[PDB]
Amino acid sequence: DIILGIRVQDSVILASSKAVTRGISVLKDSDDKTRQLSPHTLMSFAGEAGDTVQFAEYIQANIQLYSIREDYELSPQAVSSFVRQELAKSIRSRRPYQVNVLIGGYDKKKNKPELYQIDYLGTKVELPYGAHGYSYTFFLLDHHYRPDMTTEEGLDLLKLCVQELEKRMPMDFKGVIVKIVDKDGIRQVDD
Amino acid sequence: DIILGIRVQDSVILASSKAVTRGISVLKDDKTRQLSPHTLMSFAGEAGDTVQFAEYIQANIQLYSIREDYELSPQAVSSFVRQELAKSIRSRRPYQVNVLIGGYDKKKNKPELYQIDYLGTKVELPYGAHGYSYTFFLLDHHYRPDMTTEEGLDLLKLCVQELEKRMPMDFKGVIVKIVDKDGIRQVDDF
Amino acid sequence: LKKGEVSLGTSIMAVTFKDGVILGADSRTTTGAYIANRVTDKLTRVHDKIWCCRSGSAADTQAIADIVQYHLELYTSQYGTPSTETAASVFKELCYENKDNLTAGIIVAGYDDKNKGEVYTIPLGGSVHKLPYAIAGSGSTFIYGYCDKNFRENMSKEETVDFIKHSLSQAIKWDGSSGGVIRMVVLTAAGVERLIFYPDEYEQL
Amino acid sequence: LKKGEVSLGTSIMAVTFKDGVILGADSRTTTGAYIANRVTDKLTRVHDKIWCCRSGSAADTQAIADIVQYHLELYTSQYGTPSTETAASVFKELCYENKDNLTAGIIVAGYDDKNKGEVYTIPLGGSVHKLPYAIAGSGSTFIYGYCDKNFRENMSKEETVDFIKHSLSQAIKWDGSSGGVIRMVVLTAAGVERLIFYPDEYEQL
Amino acid sequence: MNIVPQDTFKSQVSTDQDKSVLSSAVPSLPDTLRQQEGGAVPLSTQLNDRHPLESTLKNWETTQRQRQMEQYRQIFGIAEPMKRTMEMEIVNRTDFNPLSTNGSIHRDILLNKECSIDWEDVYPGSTMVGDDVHSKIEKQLGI
Amino acid sequence: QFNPYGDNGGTILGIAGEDFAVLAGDTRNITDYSINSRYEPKVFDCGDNIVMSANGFAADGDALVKRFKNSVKWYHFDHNDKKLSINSAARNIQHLLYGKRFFPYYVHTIIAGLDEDGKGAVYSFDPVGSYEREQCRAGGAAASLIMPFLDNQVNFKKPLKYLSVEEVIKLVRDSFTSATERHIQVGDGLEILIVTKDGVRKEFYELKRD
Amino acid sequence: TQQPIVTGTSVISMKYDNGVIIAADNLGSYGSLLRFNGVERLIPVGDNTVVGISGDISDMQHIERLLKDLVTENAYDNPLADAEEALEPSYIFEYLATVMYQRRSKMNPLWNAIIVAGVQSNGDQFLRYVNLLGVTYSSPTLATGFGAHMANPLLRKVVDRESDIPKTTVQVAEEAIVNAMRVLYYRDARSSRNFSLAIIDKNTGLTFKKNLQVENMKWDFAK
Amino acid sequence: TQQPIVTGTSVISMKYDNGVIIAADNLGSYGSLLRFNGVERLIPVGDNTVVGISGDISDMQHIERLLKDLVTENAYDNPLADAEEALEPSYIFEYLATVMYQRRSKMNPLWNAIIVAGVQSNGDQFLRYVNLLGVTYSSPTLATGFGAHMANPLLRKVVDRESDIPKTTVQVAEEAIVNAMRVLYYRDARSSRNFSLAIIDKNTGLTFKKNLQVENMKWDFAKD
Amino acid sequence: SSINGGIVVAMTGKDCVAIACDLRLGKFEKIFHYGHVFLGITGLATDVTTLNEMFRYKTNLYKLKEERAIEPETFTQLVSSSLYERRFGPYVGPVVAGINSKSGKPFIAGFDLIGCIDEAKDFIVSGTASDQLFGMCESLYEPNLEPEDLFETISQALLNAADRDLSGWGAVVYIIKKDEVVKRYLKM
Amino acid sequence: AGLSFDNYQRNNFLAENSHTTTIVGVKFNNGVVIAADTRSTQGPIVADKNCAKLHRISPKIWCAGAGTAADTEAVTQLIGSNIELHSLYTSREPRVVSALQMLKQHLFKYQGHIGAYLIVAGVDPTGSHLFSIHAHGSTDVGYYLSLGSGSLAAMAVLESHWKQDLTKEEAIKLASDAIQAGIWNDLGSGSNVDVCVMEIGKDAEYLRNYTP
Repeated sequence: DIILGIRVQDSVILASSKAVTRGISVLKDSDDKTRQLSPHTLMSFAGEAGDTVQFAEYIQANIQLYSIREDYELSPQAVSSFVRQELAKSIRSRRPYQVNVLIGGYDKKKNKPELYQIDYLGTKVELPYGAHGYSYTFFLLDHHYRPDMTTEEGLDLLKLCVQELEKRMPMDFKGVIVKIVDKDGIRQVDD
Repeated sequence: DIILGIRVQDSVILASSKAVTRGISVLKDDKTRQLSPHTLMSFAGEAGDTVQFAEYIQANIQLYSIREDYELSPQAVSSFVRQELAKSIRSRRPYQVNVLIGGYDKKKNKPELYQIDYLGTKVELPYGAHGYSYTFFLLDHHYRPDMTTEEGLDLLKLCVQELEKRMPMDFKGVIVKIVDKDGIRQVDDF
Repeated sequence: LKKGEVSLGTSIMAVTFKDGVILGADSRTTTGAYIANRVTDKLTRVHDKIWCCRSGSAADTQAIADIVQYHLELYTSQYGTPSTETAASVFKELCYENKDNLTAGIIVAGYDDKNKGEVYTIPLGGSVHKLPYAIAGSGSTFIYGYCDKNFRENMSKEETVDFIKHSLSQAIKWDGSSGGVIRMVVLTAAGVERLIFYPDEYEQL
Repeated sequence: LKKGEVSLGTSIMAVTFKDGVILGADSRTTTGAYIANRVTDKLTRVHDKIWCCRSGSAADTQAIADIVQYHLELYTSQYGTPSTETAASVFKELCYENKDNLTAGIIVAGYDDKNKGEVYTIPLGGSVHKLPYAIAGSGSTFIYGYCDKNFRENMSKEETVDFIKHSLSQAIKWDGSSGGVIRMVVLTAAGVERLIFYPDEYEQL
Repeated sequence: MNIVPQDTFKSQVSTDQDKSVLSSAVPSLPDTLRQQEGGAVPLSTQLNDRHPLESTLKNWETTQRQRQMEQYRQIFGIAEPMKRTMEMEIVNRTDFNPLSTNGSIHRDILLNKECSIDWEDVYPGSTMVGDDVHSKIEKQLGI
Repeated sequence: QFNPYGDNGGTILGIAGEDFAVLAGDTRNITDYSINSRYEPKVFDCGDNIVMSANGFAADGDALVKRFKNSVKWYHFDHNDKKLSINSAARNIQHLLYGKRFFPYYVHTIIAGLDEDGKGAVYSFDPVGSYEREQCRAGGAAASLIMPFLDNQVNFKKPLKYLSVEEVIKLVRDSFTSATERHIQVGDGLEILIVTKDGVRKEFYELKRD
Repeated sequence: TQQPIVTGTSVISMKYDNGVIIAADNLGSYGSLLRFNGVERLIPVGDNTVVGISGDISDMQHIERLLKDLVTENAYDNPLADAEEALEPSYIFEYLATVMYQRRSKMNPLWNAIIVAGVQSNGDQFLRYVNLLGVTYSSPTLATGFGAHMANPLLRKVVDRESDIPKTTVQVAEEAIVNAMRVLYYRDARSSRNFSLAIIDKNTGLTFKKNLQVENMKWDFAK
Repeated sequence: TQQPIVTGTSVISMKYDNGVIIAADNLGSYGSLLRFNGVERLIPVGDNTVVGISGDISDMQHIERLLKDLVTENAYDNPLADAEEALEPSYIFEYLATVMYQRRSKMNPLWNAIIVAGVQSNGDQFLRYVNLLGVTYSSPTLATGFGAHMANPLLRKVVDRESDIPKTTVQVAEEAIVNAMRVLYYRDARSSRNFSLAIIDKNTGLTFKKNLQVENMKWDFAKD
Repeated sequence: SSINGGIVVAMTGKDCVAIACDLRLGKFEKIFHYGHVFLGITGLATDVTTLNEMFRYKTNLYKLKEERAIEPETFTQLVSSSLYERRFGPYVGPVVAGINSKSGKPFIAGFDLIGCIDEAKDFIVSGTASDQLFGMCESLYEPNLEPEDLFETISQALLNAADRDLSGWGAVVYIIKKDEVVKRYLKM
Repeated sequence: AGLSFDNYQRNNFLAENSHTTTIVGVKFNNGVVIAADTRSTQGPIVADKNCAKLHRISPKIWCAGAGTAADTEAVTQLIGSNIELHSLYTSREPRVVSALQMLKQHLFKYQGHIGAYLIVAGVDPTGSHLFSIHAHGSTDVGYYLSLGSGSLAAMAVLESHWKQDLTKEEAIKLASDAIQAGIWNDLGSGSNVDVCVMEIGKDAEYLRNYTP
């Protein structure tokens, strides 16, 4: 369960690895570790099985309800704050569960991309780039990151990071599903 | 840490890892001891005790060969190794150790391979492996008692390719030695 | 017994004599090897002529005693003076129904015009027993045989006073948590009488 | 003590009187709640007029008693009849030098021409105390006050016999590890006398 | 006046604590080849994880004899333990049979074990090095 | 921590014929190395020609049997005294067992009767509820000493279909006698209930403990 | 609760040809200390039932309160409570077993062993045992605690099986019960010399004997 | 030993201008039971030295045996071992401290606290303390156990500094120590009313008082 | 290479014995002979080999000194003593079978890990499970069987045990008479 | 020498890694009787239905044990060898007191690690003796003793019907009845009864399967 998010000048790129289960062989083409919160806000999650998907679907249902009720789209900041509040409320009276969330959006009012990361305790931090899973790659991002990079440069950096992760992984690392959030909405890259 | 042994109809092929100790990176074989001109021993397991045991065994066997002016049979060598290993842990906590002994009995002109675990259970096997958690699938499906040395080398190369498919860059390679009627040789190309 | 509480390690006695009852105790409260309070009045009163002595946990026993005094005030407002049996029953019910949460043991002495003085004991657990005399506490174990060899039915007041004084003096002598002065309450038809005996008097016995 | 090891939950009383010493005990050996032996001879003879009673581990006390008897035989082969002080010293040395591995406690009652009968007590740990009288065991805790109140110096033989009988009867009554018959050994200048008392005798005291 | 053996542990350890198996090349280190203990037995392993009864058994009879000697010294004097020890030493020193480990008859008579059997007697107790007569001669004569 | 469970031993056996069923059990209730009772039945007639037996913790088995009997009584009250089938009873027992999934009964259950067609039927239940229909089932601490005897002296493929009730009774008696000889817990009696279209018949035999 | 504090030891009961006999000693022990003497551990319910309880004394008194409440409620509002509308031993045992199992399932059990003995209206003897786990069983002879290991063989020597019940007179059963109590007093550290006995007979009714002492003690084989 | 079984309560000592005063109660308690009432915990060693031991009774008796052996051996083969060969408190304390430390290093310590008091040959007061771990220290006032928490504050109000020693007389120090013993008897479950006192002076030489009881006890306010 | 554990069954027929042991197929047998005495050891493989070597040593010395082969009862006592020697470091389940050369009576016995002897007049089962196989042997055993009948019974018991839990399961059976010993293999 | 401690650490390592009766003695006016049951069980399974639990130390000194069977047998055999050697050395009939001393000292030497609880009966020229020996080295003297899992029923029977002056036949009957009660009322006891009777001046009489 490894998730990455890179924010470039005009868009946000989110990459997620194929979900696997212990002792179970599955062949499918789907993204079950990512939910589209809104046409311009995407969410990726990684953590314990069961709880994480329930939390993600709960968040998606709440955000869709708000969008229908108000006939308007929430900003990425408001979405991230709501997710943080709900995550803090979830472990209010129970043992905390492992979960890490990357939220990437394109604020139309500010006309700029944004990316946030929330850990299992409910700590929301705005980041230029972020990753979770294997604990290697932060040095590669640091040496090859610029705030004014284009989409193609971000995709090249993501390809380099994916190759580096695959090399260390014992060849069990399958493909990576890549999505781009920008002014035109959310799309998936099949390259 | 994986040690492999294949007994082909007229030879014994022993394969071992190159070198790894703690998190220290070294360039640099320290896992195979030549017990006799026609008998080789490959040891794997805990670092510090296995080397001492192997050196003790090699010293004893060399002393016997010097005294008798004769080469001890691989079966007797295996029995002595098993007895010494059982004696070493008779008054202390056992330590992880696995030994593969490959020899060529000149009196019978037959290759032989033996495996001894940490408690001292000697088993005569056509093929053996330790350190892999499997690899017995290839060693069982594509093994014949009448395989030539080239076929055994090809099977070992397939096993090494399988190993170099789910391991990091730390896997330096495999050191291969062959014991036969002409003695002990080291394989560089394969 | 919850950790860090206060234990009522003491020497409690109650003896029934011809004209009523006498309840006696020591005055030492210790926390480990340190005497926290060397002057303690352990003769708790729950009604005008119904008294009790407590053991176990101080907080639980005090709460139970307060509730019992409340209950007896309600009873007196309704029906009048209760008998010692009713007070013992209330004590037993309170101790038994909460025995999984509270550790408490009570010795109840009482007097009334019908029964003419009675002694009841509720040990840990909640059972009730009616006896001609009762002893309790950590220091009681050293006087058992003595109390079995010097008790007579229908003793006079002075004989009972001397018996209680001697037994409590021995218990104080042989127990580390028993000491100080001896306090005795005499419940008869005449009324309630208080007696205090100092170490220099009972240590010469 | 060790797991599964027999423990000596006895009642031991040694009393010095005008003409010598008397050592008495009960006869019960228990296994927690089941009585393994209803009749036991807990009075161990170390020398002709030097007897003892044991508490703690049974095996350790038996080994110590055997070694002390052997030592006293060796001493007698050289210098004649030993003294109670010598036997107590040997017991104390054996118990103290081995207290890290053996659990043992002894009560020694002796007689000799010089000292005219003496009592020594060696509790757990290996310290020797010379006392006019000594009590030990599980039941001894119930007769501390009684023995303290009813002990006199230079009593007659019958008075000491009655005192020990009453005290041991109370100890048997209040303790679950004390048995039926009472065995007493009287060591005087005339010789060694053995007395036995049955429950139907002392239960009616 | 001990009954159970005491002070059976070692206060200090060293690499040359056994002078009989010292290496000739480096006299400050043990010789593992002549030890014939398997070659993987460091001395440290002999300090931990031992049965709590082995020390009691291996030092039982010695402790009993020492207690007996102490009693003799206390009661009889110094001459009796001195004579007992002298006789035992004379018997032990004059017996040298490299081909057997069984004790002599006179030793058993002195120890009062003429008609006594223990598990030591029933179970008294290949190698390329150090199992010949010459090694025992060197050990006996301090060569 | 209070331990709510226990064990009382005992052995039960259920066999299905072609037109009958047999359920037998040893009538000895024992605690650890002590005999509580030399005659305590563990097989009961639970209504409409259905025999039930829960082996293991005695209190749990008694509670389960009591609950099932009350459920059968209310079933008769609700539906015009309709006869309860063996499969419906099996599902009822499954629900009763699974209703205590997190505080399970410490019993193994066997029931026997006749199916709709009229053949013998035996159902076996694990403590949490899972059940299946079997030709023969042995439960308790003697099954390893009873099943091989039956497999040796009869075939379930002399075929079991051709056996009569007397032969089945004889085989059960012989197997239980052998188990009594070999096993300490088994003995002191054997009660057998036979279910046919005529009803339920009870027989008793004395084993080697009196 | 978690453990008994003041405890009783043993109750022993037997069936004979005309009724049942039960017995139990009068003692409440505080650990190894024999603290309370004069504790009645046999409860006569009705004119034909006797309940013997061994174990925690407080729980025994609670069960006594429950039995008294049951007896009082039986007369509400039956005018024939002394008549054929009395309480059978089977009713009392069923109620007690239900209570014990319900409390066991609630993780707050009553640390007791209960033996219910009596004679039914038709004259059939009733004798059942229940414990803190709710385990119930019947037998011609029953006992609790150390009685279950020592007195039980002595009683079974008399009434070995069901066929021996009609052959056992009341005198034989009473003598066997007295001998078993004597053995228990011999070999039980927590036992007492004083005990109570109850005989329930379909002809003579209920006979309750108190202040019975163990006699014929053999201690002379010492010296 | 692994753990003590029969134990003592406390020993308190202080210095006055002409010597030292030490005191300790007489009681041996078996757990929570006050078993023995004749135990003496003050041992006069030599001519003008007193040793007070608190703790395990068996180890205290062992230490008493050691002190007796030391006294006998010092005078052994020395007919003039009475004026110049008399044992000084410093030597006895050094021996005891060395024994305690060596046994601590053996993992078999003596469960005791030892206070050595006396007057040196040149008239100087000596007062030192050692524990089971072998740690030793000196001070104008010393105490053990509960006396280290209650008796020490009372004694330091009389002798707080080294310059206060010449200002303190024998009567003042004795009264302070008696008051401290009375306070300890007030607020100690394991304490005993009886106690023993020892005054070591450079003029009189020694004064050992036994069978002293706590007097002037105030319990009248308990009437209210 | 796991070879720890196994099953050994010993039975007595009219004037013969039968000792059978499980195999693993996919060279390591658990039955050894020292003349006319057979020993089967189950448990740790290293302990089995050690006991085999030690008993070969002791039997060779016994034959050299006594000038005769050791009897099954004497060998049973020797095995018991050897097992009790390692009281605090005990090794396994040994089974001894044979026929006395003089009396001719069959003899079978079993041992625990510290040499407690259980002499059975009917049969001995040694192994880890020892529950299904024990029941099958109990059901199939009949006293006083002929060597052919005894062989059939023991082979059927082993086959039934094998059926109720493989690809590489085998068995070795010895039918021992006073003058002839027959060794057979079962391949299931 | 002696019992070995080898492979103790190996056994502990394997263990950490998941690699794993009624006897009575009755003393009568001219001798002693010792009786025992004859069932050997390996847990629930009855291994043998007729086993001899009466072992002999000396021709007139017998014993029966419980606990660890191997330890009991080994200790009994060793004490028998020592007793025979002592009798040969002294040319005298062995005494039960000597066997008691040897057993006590041997059991105390191992500090309870040798689990063997014994009832030892015998007759020597000084009289008849009956002792109970615990595994830690403590011995007790009594007139009637019981041992094993069925010892409670046996003790009840013995307490019911014991007198000071008993004949040989009465003692045999009492021992048989105690063993029978243990057999019937205890699951670990069963089968037949073995008896051994020892009088003064007469040979020991050993009756196997006295009551079948």
